[PDB]
Amino acid sequence: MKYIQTEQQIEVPEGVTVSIKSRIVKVVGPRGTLTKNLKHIDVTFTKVNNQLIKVAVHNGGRKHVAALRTVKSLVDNMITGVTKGYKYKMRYVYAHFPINVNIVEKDGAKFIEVRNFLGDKKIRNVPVRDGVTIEFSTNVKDEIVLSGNSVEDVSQNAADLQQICRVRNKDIRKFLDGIYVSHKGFITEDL
RNA sequence: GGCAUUGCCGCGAAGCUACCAUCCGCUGGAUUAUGGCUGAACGCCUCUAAGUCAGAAUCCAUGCUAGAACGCGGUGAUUUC
Ligand SMILES: [Mg+2]
Ligand SMILES: [Mg+2]
Ligand SMILES: [Mg+2]
Ligand SMILES: [Mg+2]
Ligand SMILES: [Mg+2]
Ligand SMILES: [Mg+2]
Repeated sequence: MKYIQTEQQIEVPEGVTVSIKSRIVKVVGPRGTLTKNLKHIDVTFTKVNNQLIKVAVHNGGRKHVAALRTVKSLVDNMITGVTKGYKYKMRYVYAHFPINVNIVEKDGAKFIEVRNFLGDKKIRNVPVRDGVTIEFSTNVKDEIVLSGNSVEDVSQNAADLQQICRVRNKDIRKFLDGIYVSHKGFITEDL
């Protein structure tokens, strides 16, 4: 249909500064600085009042306007990650063999090490992406917590941990063992 | 010692040679299917549309062979008459 103009609003809270040169977005907040290259989308950013950015697509087709809202969501996630942070809680699930998850170092590289998954003698190692913090939750049995500014990095680190523990050659409806994301929220409570 | 078209027999070094002998046969990246992340379209959802993770005896490299006889480089010496 080639809609004349489509636009989305990105709300900027008080303690956040958004610097957008051509299509490289830098978001600065209390928790840190995030950066995203969006030169692949052909959108136009415009600051309105220092609390509102508008992102627009002119003469855009269906896919172009579909990507506009994706741009808005990505910038919103950047802002949410520098203000509230992102935290993913994963639970270990096993029928018989306890899963042994720890943090080890290889040349100072901070791997999540998984042993005894379904009795395996193989040691699985999932690197920790920079910016992601791993904390093992006390008062909850078999819970690993991944926290960070970038939802992309924390969710991909959690997904790597989940994927490393896929069951092979078994009915997965029965052999349900693995490390599964049980919660995805923010670092700051009740916000 | 000759001849017997290598006269025949045993052993027989060298050379050649046998899964009949011994040794040796490399590790990186990009991918497929697929499973995912974020994420709209479609206020939800969604691996997909933008972006993106992993991933096959695959592919391209590393490695190995040849070296273009009209591809190239470096370097030595270049004729007293
Ligand atoms: Mg079976
Ligand atoms: Mg005679
Ligand atoms: Mg004779
Ligand atoms: Mg999701
Ligand atoms: Mg795509
Ligand atoms: Mg030649």
